[PDB]
Amino acid sequence: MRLLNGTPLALALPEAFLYHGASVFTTLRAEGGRPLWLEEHLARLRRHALALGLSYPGDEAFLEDLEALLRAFPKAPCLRLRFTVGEGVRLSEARPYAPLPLSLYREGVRVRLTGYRVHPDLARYKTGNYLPYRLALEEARKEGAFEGLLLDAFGHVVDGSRTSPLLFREGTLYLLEGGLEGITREKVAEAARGLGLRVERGLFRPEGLRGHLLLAGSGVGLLPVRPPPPELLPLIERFLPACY
Amino acid sequence: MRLLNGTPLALALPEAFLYHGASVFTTLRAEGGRPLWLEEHLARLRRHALALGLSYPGDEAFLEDLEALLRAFPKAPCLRLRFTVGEGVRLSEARPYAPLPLSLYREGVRVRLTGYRVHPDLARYKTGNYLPYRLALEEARKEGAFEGLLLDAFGHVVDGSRTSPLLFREGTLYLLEGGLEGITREKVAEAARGLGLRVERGLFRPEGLRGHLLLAGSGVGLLPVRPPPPELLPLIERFLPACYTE
Amino acid sequence: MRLLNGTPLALALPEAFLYHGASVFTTLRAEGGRPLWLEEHLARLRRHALALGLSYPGDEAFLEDLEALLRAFPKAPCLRLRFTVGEGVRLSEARPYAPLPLSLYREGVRVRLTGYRVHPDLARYKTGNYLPYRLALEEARKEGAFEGLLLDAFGHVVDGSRTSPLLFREGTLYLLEGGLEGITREKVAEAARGLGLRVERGLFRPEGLRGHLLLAGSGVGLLPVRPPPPELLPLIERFLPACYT
Amino acid sequence: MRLLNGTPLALALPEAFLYHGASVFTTLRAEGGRPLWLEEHLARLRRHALALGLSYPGDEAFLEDLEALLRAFPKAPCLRLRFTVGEGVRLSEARPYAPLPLSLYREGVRVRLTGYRVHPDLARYKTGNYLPYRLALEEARKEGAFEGLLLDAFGHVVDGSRTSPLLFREGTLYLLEGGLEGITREKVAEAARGLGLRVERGLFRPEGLRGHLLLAGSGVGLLPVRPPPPELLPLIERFLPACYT
Ligand SMILES: *Cc1c(COP(=O)(O)O)cnc(C)c1O
Ligand SMILES: *Cc1c(COP(=O)(O)O)cnc(C)c1O
Ligand SMILES: *Cc1c(COP(=O)(O)O)cnc(C)c1O
Ligand SMILES: *Cc1c(COP(=O)(O)O)cnc(C)c1O
Repeated sequence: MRLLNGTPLALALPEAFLYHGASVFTTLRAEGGRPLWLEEHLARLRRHALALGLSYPGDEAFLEDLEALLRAFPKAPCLRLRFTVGEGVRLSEARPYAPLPLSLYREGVRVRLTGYRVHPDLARYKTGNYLPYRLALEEARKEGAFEGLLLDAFGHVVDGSRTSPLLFREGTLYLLEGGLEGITREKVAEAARGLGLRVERGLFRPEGLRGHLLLAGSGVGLLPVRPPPPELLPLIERFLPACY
Repeated sequence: MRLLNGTPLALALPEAFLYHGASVFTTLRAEGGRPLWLEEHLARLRRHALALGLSYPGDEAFLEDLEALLRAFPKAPCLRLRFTVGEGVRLSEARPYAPLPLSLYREGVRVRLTGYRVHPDLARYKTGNYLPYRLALEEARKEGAFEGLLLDAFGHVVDGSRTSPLLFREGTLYLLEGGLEGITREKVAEAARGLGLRVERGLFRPEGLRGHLLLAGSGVGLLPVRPPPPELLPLIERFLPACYTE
Repeated sequence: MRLLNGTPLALALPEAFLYHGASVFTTLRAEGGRPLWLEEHLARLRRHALALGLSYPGDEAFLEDLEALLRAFPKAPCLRLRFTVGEGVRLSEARPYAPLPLSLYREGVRVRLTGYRVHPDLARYKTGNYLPYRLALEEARKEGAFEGLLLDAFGHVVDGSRTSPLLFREGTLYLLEGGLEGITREKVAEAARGLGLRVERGLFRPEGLRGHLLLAGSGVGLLPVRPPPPELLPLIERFLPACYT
Repeated sequence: MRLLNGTPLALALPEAFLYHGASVFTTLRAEGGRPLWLEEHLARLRRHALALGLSYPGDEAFLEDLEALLRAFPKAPCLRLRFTVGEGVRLSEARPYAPLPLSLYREGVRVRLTGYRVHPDLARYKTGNYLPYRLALEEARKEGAFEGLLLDAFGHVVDGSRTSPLLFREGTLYLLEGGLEGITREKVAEAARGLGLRVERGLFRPEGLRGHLLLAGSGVGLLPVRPPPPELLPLIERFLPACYT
C-alpha cells in the first residue's frame, strides 16, 4: 500500500524514476513552431541515456511526440519543451515559453557564486539528480540573482544551475570548462568565431573571473551578467529568443 | 501538455519531485506490527527535509499514514516502510519484508569497492538524488557482490549504496565518516559500547580497512562482510531481523 | 663512498641529475643527416631549462654535439637524437631511428587509457621526472597497445607517454590541453588549418573522446589510432617519417 | 653514442635510471656502525620497487654493500647512507653524518609553505622523481627555512621535501596524510601511543595547521618547528640522533 497526502496512490511511473532521480533530460525552445537545434538535443540526450545505462527511445518516437506537442498551445509565439528518458519512461512535454524582459539583455542580470558542487560522476550528464543545481538557484534567488554558479571538487567554477558560463576578457571569449557541454554555449562559440572573435576554453577559479560573464542556455539564449561589453552586442542580438 | 510513452499524462506528483529527485526519505523495518526506531526515523526525516529547504508535513500526518499502513498488513511478520518528503508530497508506503538467508549473517557477504562518489553537499542526507548509489549497487551485483562502496572527493571510502560500513579491528569498532549517519550504525555503536567495546569515528582510505568490515542498515540489521569474528557475534544476534517463518 | 652494483664508483654526473631526475630534455628525428625542427626543439629546451632554474649551455654547444653525432652515423637513414640539460651537464646522444612498420600509418595503432597522472607543476615541461609516462607506456604495452594515455589531477586525458594526442570530429581537430606542448602537435595543427580544417583546444574527459584519435610526436610523426579519417590523410603523408629509403 | 659536455661518455648507467628518475631509494642513519631501522628501510625499499615494476635485488645484496661501506669507516662515526634501486642498478653509499646544531631540537626550525605539488601516483613512494621536493627545499632555503612543504591537487599540505610533518593540537598528535609514510613518523607515532597520547591521521589544509608542527625523518629524528610543546619533549629525546658525544 502507498499513500499520497493521505490518499491511496496507484502506479503510473517507475520507482527508480520517481524516487531516485534516475533519468536524463533535455530542454528545448520552440520558435515559430520549430524546435531550436532539435538534432543536437536528441544526439546529446541519446549519449547521456546510453552513458547511464538507459535505453534510448529513438528519434522517431520523440518526433512523434513533437507532432502533438507543437500544437498544444496555439496562442503562444514560443514553447518550452522537455524530453525526459528513464527506464520504461519516455516523458515529453510542452508549456508556453515566457521570455525575460528585453531590458535584461541590455542591462544584464546578476549572478551568485555558490558553494554547491557538481557531482564528480554525473556533472557531464543532464540527469534527474538535479538537487545541487536547484539548491544553487535557490541560493541565487535569495538575493534576486538570476543564476547560481557551481564548483567542482577542486574549487573551479564549472557551471550554472541551468546555463553555461562564458567570460569575456582581454580580446577573448572564454568558455568555462568542467561542467555540462551546453548546446547553446557551443552555438554561441560557433557564432562568435564566425564573427572573427577570439574564442578559447579554460578552467577558471572564482579569482580568475575578471571581465564580463555571460550565461548561455536553451531557456534564455545568451544572457549578459551586468551591462554587456559592446563587442558582444551583436552576438547577444543573434541569440535573443524570437518570442516577443 | 505531457505525454508518457506517447500517451497523454495527468501527472500525480509535482514536477520537481519527479524531474529533479527533489525529495528526502527514510526506510524502516516493522517487526510483528511494531516499527523499529520510529522516533529516530522521524527525527532524521525532519532534519533532512529542513536542511534541504523542504516543508516537513509533521509527525501526526505521518503517524496517521502509519496506522493505515499497519492496518493493511495485520498478518505480515515484518514490513518494509518508506516515508518520503517533497514539496506538496507526503508519501507513506508499506510492503511485506523478506529476510536475507540466515546463513548470510553467519558466513558473511562480499563487498565491491567502486569508483562512484557521494555528492559533496548531499552525502549526509537521504535524498532522491540517489543515482550514484544505484550505479554503485549495479556494479557490485555485476561482480557477484552484495554491496557497493562509494568514495568522497578525496578517495576515502565513505558509504555503501544502502548500508553503512563499519570496521572492526583488535577490540575497537570504527564508524566510517563522510556518508549518511545511518540510524542502524548509531544503534550498533551504542550496543557495542554496552558490550565493553571501544568505538571511534574516522575517515578511512581503502588501505586503512584492515580488520573485519560490517554493514548496518534498516533493511538488513548488521551484516558481516566475510565470516565475522566471535567478538561481534553478540552484536550480529542483537540486530538480526526478526522476520523468518514463525 | 658509493658502490654501483658492489663496485666503488666515482660519479661522472652530479647527484641531482642522477638521483632526482633533475633535467630537461628533448628528442628529435634527423632525416638523412638533417634534424627536423631543430630551431623549435632548441627554443623549447631553453624555455624549459630556464623555467626549472637550469642553466642552458647555448645553441652553439648543441650544434657542435649534433655534428659530432652526425659524423658518427654517416650511413644511418634516420637518427634518434636526445639533447638533455641538467646543472653542470650537457648530454647529447644518438642512435639509429627505428621506423614503425609502415602499415601502422594506414591501419592505425591501439591506445590504452591508463590511470597514471601527469604532475601539476611539471606537466608542461619535458623533464627527467618521467616515471609516470614510462609506467603508462608499460601498462599500455602489457595490454597490447602502442601508447598509454595519462590524466591530469582533475581527470582530463591530457597526454601520451611520448606522443601528444589529437581528436578529430565532425570536421574539427581538437588538441588536448593539460600536458606537454609538443612541437609535432603544433605543426600538425598549423597544417590542418591550412587544409581548411577548424582547430580547437580543450580539456577532455575520457568519456568525451568522441571521434578519431591520432598521436603526434618527434618519434612517430602523425600516427592514427585505428584507421584514420579521410580528412587527415594528407597530414599523415606530410608528417610521415622520411625514414624508409 | 653519448656525449657528456662534448666528450664521449661510456654506458655505465641505464637510460631509465639516468634520464627518467626511474628509481626508488631510502636514506638511513647509522650510529656507531649499525644502521637504524635497517629491516624497516629494506622492507619499504622492496615494496616501493615492486609497486613500480623495478626488480628488487634482495636484502643480502644491500647487506653485502653495507659490509663493504662499513669496512671503510673502522672508526664508526655516525653515517648517512643511501640505498637506491633501478632496473639493473643497485647503488649503495655512505658518508659522515652532518648533525644539526644540538640547539635546534629545543629551539625548533622554520618551514616555508610552497606551491609545489606532489605527484598523484608517486607521492606515496620514495622515488627518483624528486624534482618538486628539490624545488620546494630551494624555496624554503631562500628564506632560511629548514624545510619546504608541498601540497596535493586539492591544496592540502601533504609532505616536507625530505621530512614528514606532524601536528600536535589539543593533546592529539596528527599525522598529515597525502605524502610518503615515513619510517621515522611511524616510529614516533608508536612511541607517542606508548606515552598515552592519542594519534590520528588527517588530511590538512594550510588553514587548519593550528598547534605545534614537527618534522620526522631518518636524518633528523624528530625535529620541532618553533619551540616544541612540553608533552613531546620525551619523543624528541628518544629520537634525537646519537651523534653529539
Ligand atoms: C541545461 C543546462 C545548461 C544549458 O545547456 P543547453 O544545452 O544550452 O540548454 C547548463 N548547465 C546545466 C547544469 C544545465 O542543466
Ligand atoms: C539508508 C542508507 C543507509 C543506512 O541507513 P539506516 O538509517 O541505518 O537505514 C546507508 N547508506 C545509504 C547511502 C543509505 O541511503
Ligand atoms: C616528447 C613528448 C611528446 C612529443 O612532443 P614532440 O615535441 O612533438 O616531440 C609528447 N608527450 C610527452 C609526454 C613527451 O615527453
Ligand atoms: C624520506 C622522506 C621523508 C622522511 O621519511 P623517513 O622514512 O622517515 O626517513 C619525508 N618526506 C619525503 C618526501 C621523503 O622523501
